[PDB]
Amino acid sequence: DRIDSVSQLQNVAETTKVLFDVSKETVELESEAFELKQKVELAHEAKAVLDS
Amino acid sequence: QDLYLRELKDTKLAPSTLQDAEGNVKPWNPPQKPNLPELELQGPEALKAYTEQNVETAHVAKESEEGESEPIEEDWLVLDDAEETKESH
Repeated sequence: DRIDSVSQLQNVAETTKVLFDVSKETVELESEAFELKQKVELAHEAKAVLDS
Repeated sequence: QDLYLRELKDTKLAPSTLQDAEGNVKPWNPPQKPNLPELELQGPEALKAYTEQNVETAHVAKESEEGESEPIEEDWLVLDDAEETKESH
């Protein structure tokens, strides 16, 4: 029981590393999303005054 | 006939000094020559948002922050919480 409880952290360590770095980088690169979102809002405002 | 010239001169005299040419107003007392391009210039402006959406305020929002260069302190805090969560497994 000790053997098959321990025998899990062999091929999952790389998955944990890659998921950690990917999730952290995706969370912290939200600056691009914020810039695109504000550009979209301002373009929408310009189009809005256009149809107004 | 009579109408063929009367109504054309009717719709070519008053509309001429009513708009387009934009000078004077003969048929009715209230003038729309200074009403539609000057008073109504702020019409949609009043209807819409003024000084915020019509001017498209260049709101430079604060850039996305981060862990503020957090040292190894948060690393061993994460180590401690992971250890105390996994101790009862």
